[PDB]
Amino acid sequence: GDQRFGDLVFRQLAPNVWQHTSYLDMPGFGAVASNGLIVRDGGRVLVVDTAWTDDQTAQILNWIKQEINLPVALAVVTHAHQDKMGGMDALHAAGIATYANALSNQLAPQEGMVAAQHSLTFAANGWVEPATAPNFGPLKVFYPGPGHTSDNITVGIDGTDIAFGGCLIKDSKAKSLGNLGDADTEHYAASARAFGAAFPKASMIVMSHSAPDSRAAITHTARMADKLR
Ligand SMILES: C[C@H](CS)C(=O)N1CCCC[C@@H]1C(=O)O
Ligand SMILES: [Zn+2]
Ligand SMILES: [Zn+2]
Repeated sequence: GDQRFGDLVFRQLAPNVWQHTSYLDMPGFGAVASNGLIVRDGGRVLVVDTAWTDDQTAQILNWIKQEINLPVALAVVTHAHQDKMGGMDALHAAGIATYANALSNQLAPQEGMVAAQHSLTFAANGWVEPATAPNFGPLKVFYPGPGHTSDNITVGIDGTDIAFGGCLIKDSKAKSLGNLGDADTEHYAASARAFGAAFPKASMIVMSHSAPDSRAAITHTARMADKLR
């Protein structure tokens, strides 16, 4: 079920995996939900994406302390927009090591974000260069190509059926891809397909702006991105 904790919502997805959800009144769009992940790996916790704000991100850390009560070893954030990186200062205040695509860190100042402390780089095939993601445990980080933004990255969780598409993937009944001012309209469709191909056995697709869905989310996104080229 949806566990309400202050203004945030937490949902367990697997024995060691939870979805965090936070909301921001974005004028003209309503109160917009954004999802990220919390993963327990043995005696430590790994976070995927901040909440929209520092205060909300501190509340994620409070929930972790209450429900898991293990240290947060690292966080990885999936592109330089507010829903994914808006709470970076809260993670830094807590002493948590932070990681993002090198390009997200480069873009962070102009997008209004604080950069992560460490930069990920990626091989030509999209998989993270392993030395840039040390001690990531079950998190498998993949750059699918430019799409929702130039810098968007995705994360699979080893030992589960879960892959996280962030804001690249929309649910199987979404009817648009949202704002495309930062989107790569030429390459969006290929990038969405590359994410599905990188995590071929993931049956639960977690995304930023819809509840978890089947693999039909990936093909519907790619179909709609076909219409931007
Ligand atoms: C702050 C987020 C970063 S993805 C954002 O800008 N959006 C999400 C919610 C709807 C509007 C807009 C979009 O259509 O992409
Ligand atoms: Zn975005
Ligand atoms: Zn988003």
